[PDB]
Amino acid sequence: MIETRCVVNRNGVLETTINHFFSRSGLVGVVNLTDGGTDTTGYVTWDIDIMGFVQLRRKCEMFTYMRFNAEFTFVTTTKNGEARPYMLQYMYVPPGAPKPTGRDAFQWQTATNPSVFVKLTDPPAQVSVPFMSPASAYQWFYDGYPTFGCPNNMMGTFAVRVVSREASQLKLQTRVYMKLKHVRAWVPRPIRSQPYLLKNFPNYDSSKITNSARDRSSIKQAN
Amino acid sequence: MIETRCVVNRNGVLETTINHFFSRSGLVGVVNLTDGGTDTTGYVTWDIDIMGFVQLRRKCEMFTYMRFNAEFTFVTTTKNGEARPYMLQYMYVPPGAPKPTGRDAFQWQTATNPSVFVKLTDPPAQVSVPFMSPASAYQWFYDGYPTFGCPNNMMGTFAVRVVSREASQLKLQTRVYMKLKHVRAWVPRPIRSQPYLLKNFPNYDSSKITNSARDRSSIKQAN
Amino acid sequence: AQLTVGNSSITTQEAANIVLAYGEWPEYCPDTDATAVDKPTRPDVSVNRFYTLDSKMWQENSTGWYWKFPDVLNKTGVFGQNAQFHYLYRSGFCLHVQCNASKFHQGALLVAVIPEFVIAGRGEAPHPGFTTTFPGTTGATFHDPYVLDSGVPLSQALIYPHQWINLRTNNCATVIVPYINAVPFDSAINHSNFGLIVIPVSPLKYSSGATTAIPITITIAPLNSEFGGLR
Amino acid sequence: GIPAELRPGTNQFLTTDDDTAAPILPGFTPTPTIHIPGEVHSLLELCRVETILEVNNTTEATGLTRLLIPVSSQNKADELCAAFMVDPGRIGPWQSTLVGQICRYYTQWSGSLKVTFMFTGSFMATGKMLVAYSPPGSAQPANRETAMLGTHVIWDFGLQSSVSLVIPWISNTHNYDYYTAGVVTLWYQTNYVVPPETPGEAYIIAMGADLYKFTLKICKDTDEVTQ
Amino acid sequence: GIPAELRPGTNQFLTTDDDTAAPILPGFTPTPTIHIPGEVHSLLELCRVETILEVNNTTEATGLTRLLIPVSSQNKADELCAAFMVDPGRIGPWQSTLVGQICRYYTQWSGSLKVTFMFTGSFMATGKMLVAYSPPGSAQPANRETAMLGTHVIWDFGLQSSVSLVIPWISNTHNYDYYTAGVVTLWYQTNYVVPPETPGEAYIIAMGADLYKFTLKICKDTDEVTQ
Amino acid sequence: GIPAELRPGTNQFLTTDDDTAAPILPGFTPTPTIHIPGEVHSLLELCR
Repeated sequence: MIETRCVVNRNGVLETTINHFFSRSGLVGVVNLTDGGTDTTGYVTWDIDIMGFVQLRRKCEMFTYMRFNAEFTFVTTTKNGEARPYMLQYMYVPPGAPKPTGRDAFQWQTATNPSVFVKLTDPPAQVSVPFMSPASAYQWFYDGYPTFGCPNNMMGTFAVRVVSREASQLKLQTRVYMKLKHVRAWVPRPIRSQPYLLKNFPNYDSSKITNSARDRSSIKQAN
Repeated sequence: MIETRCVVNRNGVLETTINHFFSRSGLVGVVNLTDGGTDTTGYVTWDIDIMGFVQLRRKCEMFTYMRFNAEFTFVTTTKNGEARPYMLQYMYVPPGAPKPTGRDAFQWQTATNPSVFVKLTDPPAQVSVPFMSPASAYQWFYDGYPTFGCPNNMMGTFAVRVVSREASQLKLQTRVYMKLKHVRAWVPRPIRSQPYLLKNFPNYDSSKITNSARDRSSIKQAN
Repeated sequence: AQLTVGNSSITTQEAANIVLAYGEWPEYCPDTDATAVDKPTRPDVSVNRFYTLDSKMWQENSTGWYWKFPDVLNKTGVFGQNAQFHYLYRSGFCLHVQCNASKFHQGALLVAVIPEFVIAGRGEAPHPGFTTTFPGTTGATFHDPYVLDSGVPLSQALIYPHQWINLRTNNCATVIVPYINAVPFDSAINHSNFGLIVIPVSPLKYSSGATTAIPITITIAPLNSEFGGLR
Repeated sequence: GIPAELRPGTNQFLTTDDDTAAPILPGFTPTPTIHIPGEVHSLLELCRVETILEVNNTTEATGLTRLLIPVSSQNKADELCAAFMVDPGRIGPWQSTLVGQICRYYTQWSGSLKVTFMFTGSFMATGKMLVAYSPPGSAQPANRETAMLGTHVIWDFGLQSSVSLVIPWISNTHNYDYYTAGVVTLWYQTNYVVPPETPGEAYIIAMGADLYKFTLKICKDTDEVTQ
Repeated sequence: GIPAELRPGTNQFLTTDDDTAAPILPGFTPTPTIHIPGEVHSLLELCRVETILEVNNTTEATGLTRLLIPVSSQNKADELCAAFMVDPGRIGPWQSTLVGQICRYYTQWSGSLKVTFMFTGSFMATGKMLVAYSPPGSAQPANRETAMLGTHVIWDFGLQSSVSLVIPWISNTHNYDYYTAGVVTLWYQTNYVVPPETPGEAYIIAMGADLYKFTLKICKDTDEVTQ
Repeated sequence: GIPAELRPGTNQFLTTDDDTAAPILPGFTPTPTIHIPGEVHSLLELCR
């Protein structure tokens, strides 16, 4: 970097608020759609999960409880990336609803699953999902037995396909971007100092435990 | 699913209203347009009918009388689905008007049939159709002899063609989406427990009758 | 001072110094839809009183202990009876932790309350059994205190309602914990709301001839309990 | 003109979006409205109408006989007659009601219910029954004594011909089965008593409904319709 | 219609842009909010909670023993015990605090800090320590005399069991290392004094926190998480 | 929605045009200003 001096003044206080700290839309997943006729499925489903990537996972595990609305954006391109006018369908499947079993399956025509049709040459589609939980908040720490299927606090699922009668040979990936909005948070936690072993559970390697601070020669010498 | 708990609070009352229960635009039909010169017709007509699919058919047969405005949306793609700039024409034919007899036939130029011209690379076209009946409501239960042609309560018909001098070899399907608006409903009915044999009539198989509840071992044991 | 609640009386000093968890007192629930139909039970006669566990023996080699609530009280007295059945449950607590030690003993204990405290697997996916989630009245001992067995630094445990017990200054600590949940009522049997933790940060030290083990006594007083329809 | 910037969401069709569509036939005035009786403003109006539970669902009953709860004079006092879950949204004998059918259009419900028993005997027949409700989380009662130790009604159908039992609260959140049920049972307090020359067999009819406290959320489509 | 002109920025997706997205599920009312205690409106609330510095970081300490500052009766008066930088955002023994972890999410910080020393001995042990702060731009003090010629505290842990030292101002602007540090040291004013039959060894615990004057800017992502 | 008509000048970038650009880093407050002596409001100050 550069610009080495002393800052005698207070900084702006607005950047440290919880609602600004969880803002800034970012990439929550990558899924891949090959429409190959019968040798390939021809659609994708993506369950809505915040913890899939550990960067934002670490920032939600700072708190016990959170409440928010989500805003999604789908950036979709084809292999090399050159785009052609193909219609697509992003269907949202509410919690407690059956997901598509196949490309032409009847679930795609269910009206209670809200959909959006947009051509692949158009600007990326945006969608706003409300607060979906039956409790007053989402909690990724629940001491007890939740069981019942996959991540905790099921928000829903998106499914994507191409809209055509005959399968168009086309290879797609849809990047999903999520921006949390109107975020409230309760009961803060300590930040995890250990590597994550697996999703949905806070497992850690017992044999190898990393220490929170790095090491120095002696305790009586700072530098 | 997931999230297993007890809900101690009243839910939102807004989702159970009649007007919200019949909202949510959905697929009312699929028709297919091949412009083949003289070996193929080269246009399509779709009569406006709600009962064509049994999902929404079952929800209109909950009531005796209904009143509403319709909003239609045409999602049209070509075979594999890649789109090219071809103009199309969706003509609406009011109740009591002659329908197109062919692709170039004079009915397409009648002005009292309102039309919309849109290229196949454009976003899908939307149209709002008012309440069309000579009575104060539509009724799909009429005890008596209606006769007179096809479904009851004729709303109209849509016809689609391609706008060109020479037939362009092109194979189209137009998905029609309908959203009911300002819905009023009267005199509620019981919900049908039997399979539908045919459209326009509430026939049921007399030999095989399905029972409204499934079966258990004994009456003295719940689980 | 002597605190007398029901048929139980404990000896303890009178000090206005306590720790309110997060700064709020236990409260009865704001009126809900379900309990407007059936008015919930708010017992205090023999139900809300001091319960005192079997005391724990802190020795030079120890790791430290935790408890899960409501669980620790699920088989006790007339609270565990009401804890059984009654598919709806709500309550706060008053927790007093004591240590009997001579002036010649040295050491310190970190004492904290963790909401939704989840012990994890030390492995694969070894889902921890009902022993770590529901240790019962006795409680459990930590394996790796440094990570709390949650994968989390014990250094940062101080954003939880907490009090130190330093055998130099104070031998006791008291934490008032309200009901903390994302829903007004919950099941006391299948869900533990929070947990209590006593970890020696500075180990116990004494010179030969002193008692080699120091007892830690727990006392639990429920506050503003509510119970639901009877299973 | 006025400078503008197109934005994500341009040129997309969202099916739930509320927006304006161009009128295709302007200057057309529809038929004026008149007053038709029986207008319905909510599905909750249709939940609150008590309809017949089919408690007899069995491979041995065919016609209207599945709507009838048998009560005879051969049975002995203290023993059970009928038992059924309270689950309007599950598969069982709530599937014949309207609550049962409407719940299939929603993912979550909650509120209170009402269950009515109606005795059709001869005028001169007499006896008592025990109408009891075991809340969720417990198996159905084993005998009459443990049914009597909980919410219940003693109904003498010589005096009173019909009895209602309000169920205080029920909920289904939602393939682990999240609804832990709770059961209504029927016991013989007495034996059904009959004078000379009158049948000695009667039937109970069961009905069920939602109280005004009942609500529904998260729309979906029914599992009954296949297509 | 209304004449308009599209403009640079049309049809682009900026990830930080605050704009409206179409509701995909209108007419849906979420679950009403209730009062959950311990709501957090700022990360600055989490900086001000004093948490344990790990001053003993060494290859020779493993467990909780890295959180302990050793003090024994073998050491002689006037000589140093422990020394550590004041740098919540650098690699060292601020990395176990919350200030340490939150600073990793921001490029610039500044404000004042607080460092608390807590003595756990026997009740009857006694002595003095010198808690001193050398500001940035100077090496740590060489002896006690030059530590005493600057900001410091004489802390007798026979009388007082815990002592706090406010650091007046610290800043990190920001791979030349722009932060010139400044150091806290611990000296033996006296020798640790012990009566008969009591251990003669104790431990100091160190804690650190931000005063209300502390602030942060220019968001980023932590170097700890790898993925 | 609201009916509109695109017009000549659509989708063009004029370099002197005064228009709004989207903030790429909102919620960021720059360093507060202080008083620095010798501020210049015109080139005519430098001609004289």
